Amino acid sequence: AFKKPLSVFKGPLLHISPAEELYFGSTESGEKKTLIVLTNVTKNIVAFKVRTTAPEKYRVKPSNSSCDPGASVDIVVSPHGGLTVSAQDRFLIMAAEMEQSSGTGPAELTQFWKEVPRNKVMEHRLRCHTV
Repeated sequence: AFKKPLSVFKGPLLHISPAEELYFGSTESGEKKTLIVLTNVTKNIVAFKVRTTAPEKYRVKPSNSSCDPGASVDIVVSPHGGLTVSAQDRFLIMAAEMEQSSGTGPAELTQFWKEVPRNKVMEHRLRCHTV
């Protein structure tokens, strides 16, 4: 509920917190987690996907979804039990703006990503800080 304050990267479609570096903290059960917050600063829905250099290592929720105009979405990232964060581990936020009144169900998002020209796709990288 209460979270550490985060820096901000201002992209054209999204503001992203933190701006560049992900720090992990412990939960009540001792598990390590970090938070990414995306804020859609456009007038239309923005579709987004989260990718990583270590796809077997992290739970990422949500990772393929959409953000409403003016709204924020929390993305929770945590290494699987027994795995430890490396400074080599990076995340990629990919995002693109949809049309007015676009649907955002899974099939609709899949079709959108097939159509969107690469030049319209915003990308921003984040890097893990060791624990």
